[PDB]
Amino acid sequence: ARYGATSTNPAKSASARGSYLRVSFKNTRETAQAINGWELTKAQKYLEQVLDHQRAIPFRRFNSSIGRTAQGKEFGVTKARWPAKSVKFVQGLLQNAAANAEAKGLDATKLYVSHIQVNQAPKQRRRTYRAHGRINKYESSPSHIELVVTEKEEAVAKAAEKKVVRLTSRQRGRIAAQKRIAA
Amino acid sequence: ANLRTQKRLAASVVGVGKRKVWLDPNETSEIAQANSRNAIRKLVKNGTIVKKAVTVHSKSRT
Amino acid sequence: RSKADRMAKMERRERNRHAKQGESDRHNAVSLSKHLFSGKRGVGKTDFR
Amino acid sequence: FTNVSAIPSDDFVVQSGEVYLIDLKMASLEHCTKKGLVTLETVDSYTGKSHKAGELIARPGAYVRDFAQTHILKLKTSRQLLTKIDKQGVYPFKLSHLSSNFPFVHENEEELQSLKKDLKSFRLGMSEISNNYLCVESPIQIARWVPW
Amino acid sequence: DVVTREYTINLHKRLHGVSFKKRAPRAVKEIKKFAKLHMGTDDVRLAPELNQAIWKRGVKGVEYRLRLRISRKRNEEEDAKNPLFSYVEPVLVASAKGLQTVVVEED
Amino acid sequence: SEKAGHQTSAESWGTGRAVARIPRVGGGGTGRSGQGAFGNMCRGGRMFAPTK
RNA sequence: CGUGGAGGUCAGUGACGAAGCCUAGACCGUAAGGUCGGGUCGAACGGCCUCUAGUGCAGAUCUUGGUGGUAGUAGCAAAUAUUCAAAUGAGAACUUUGAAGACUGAAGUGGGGAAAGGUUCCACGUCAACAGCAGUUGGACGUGGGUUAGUCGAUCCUAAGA
Repeated sequence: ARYGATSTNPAKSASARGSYLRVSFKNTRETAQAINGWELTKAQKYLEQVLDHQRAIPFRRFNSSIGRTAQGKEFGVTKARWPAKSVKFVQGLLQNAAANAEAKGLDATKLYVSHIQVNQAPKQRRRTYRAHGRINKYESSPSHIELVVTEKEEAVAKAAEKKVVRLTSRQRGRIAAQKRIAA
Repeated sequence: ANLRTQKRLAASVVGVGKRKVWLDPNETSEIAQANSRNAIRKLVKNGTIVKKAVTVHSKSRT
Repeated sequence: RSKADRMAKMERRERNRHAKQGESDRHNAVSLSKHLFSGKRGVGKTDFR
Repeated sequence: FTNVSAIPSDDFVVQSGEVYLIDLKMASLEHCTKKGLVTLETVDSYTGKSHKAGELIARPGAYVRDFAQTHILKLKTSRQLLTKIDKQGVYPFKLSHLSSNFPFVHENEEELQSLKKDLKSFRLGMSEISNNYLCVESPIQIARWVPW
Repeated sequence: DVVTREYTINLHKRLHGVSFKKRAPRAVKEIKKFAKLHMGTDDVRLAPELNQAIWKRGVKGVEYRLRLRISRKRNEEEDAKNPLFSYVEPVLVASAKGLQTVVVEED
Repeated sequence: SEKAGHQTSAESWGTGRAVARIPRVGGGGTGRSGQGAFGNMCRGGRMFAPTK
């Protein structure tokens, strides 16, 4: 439990959480950044396309020393990849998200990802060997993924927070004079 | 599933190396179930495993 | 029986985090190397190639 | 998950063209202070459970083979008796039910002793069958009463 | 639409200037891609006889002009991809030249 | 206790490129091999001016 | 001014939440600091007069523990090497079989052994941990089976030696 930022009522939204999955944390982070702010089915077809290896996941944070692609122009960046393992893991995550959304029976036609969260996990520390018998670390970067999906509703057009006007005596007199003269 | 054990046992009971054992992909349930020397003997009598005798090493030009 | 299986599955978690080969592997690690953190590499008989 | 109808107590319309079996067993009630429950308790054959004034120990003799599992064993006698019981129908049977001299054309004791000398090997092979998974023991129940 | 149209293939078109070590794997990849482009499917399967024919001359000596045929088959049930399916099959000819693509009627 | 902070056989390894001069217990595979002792700046070491 | 403890004192504070912790929230002191409000918290804790000390860290190539950037970079390049089909399987460049190609070329990558290794041999179910990659596989995991000497070696004898 203890989900992250849920800027909405759970009664009109769904949540999914995956923990302790052996995935590249940085690739998971960039994929999550790409995914967020979209719609469920649109993201589904996008990740299917990524698995089909025609579109690419862009690079936002850890985007150094990466070869150029011929298709980064879609999002305006020149760094992109196809992280298959994280791709299929987020495939499963979004799939179970949609499944539990159907189970709770809210309108799936207007479901879009509201919040995403990718965070680090306790490192897996192997033991490798180097020159002259040195012992160093072999650290994996396991991740934790959290998704909060919401159905887009209609915004309320009401404008609250009406200001209260305070005017000096001279200003009130000027306003009264303008009222009596504007005829 | 796994057939290396059956192949090794058949090779040993026949008396030839484990590379000289033939199997039928069409009929595999019986050979999978078989795990005894009597079973291997009866199936090779049935003819499901061939001997695939030694390759030709001619000496005519010599 | 299911409770015991669950207990074993949970208990193996710490060794999995430690990346030990199993419940039996306990190969420790030395903090520093005598042959890698001492000596003066002057002319003549070198410390090592 | 059991592939049974689980007492479909609603539909029992009797229709022709078939056969039926009616088997009723009733348990007497001795002097009991109040009503309780009557059930069946299995019987082992190891004598290592406990000691009671009315504890029964016996080895069941009825056995059946589940044809679903196919496997081979490691004894000539076991193979022979497995094939013989395969020839025999799929129903509970006793070891003595297998005998080349079973019909007993004439009553005497040489036939009996030959039957026993065959039954020794048959019992050994049956023990091998039980040691592997190629048979099921026939449970023996005792009606015992426990207050609610 | 189950069809059978025996095509012709030359290896020299797509195996020129490639590493001697991977001549046969390159031939296999080019053959499957050629079938893909000339059919328009997603699933392509090769024939053991064709594998024997391509490897038979040698690992680094595959013959140039090989005759093959492509068969469309409807995929079995519970196939989430499509009914489309291509299967290749070799056939030997007396002379490599003098032949062109010919559709063979089902019989 | 007087014997406290004394059941060690640490020796200094001398001036080093990236190792301090605090004596450290020798050997290998002990876990503490290469850790300082006998001093108030080391784990489990003796206390400055023991309360006699 | 601050901290661990002791003696008294405030018929001291405390499950209507004490200590601890976070806080671009509010006050006081020139300051070390103190008080309060707010959030989590679940069991003890302060002011006043003295006494007592293992009592106040930014460092010492300080010790222990934890984690960063360099970075998804270097790299995963000796031994000439793999291909297709089928089956299992949620999932197959690597598991099994079949169909091909290969190499070791008998001072072998074979067949035995000696030191050493000590259950790794093998069977069955199973793959979170490992086989830097995946593993449906294993020299991995869990449960069991298996070595039969009047003739093989020790035990018998002796050398340089003790």
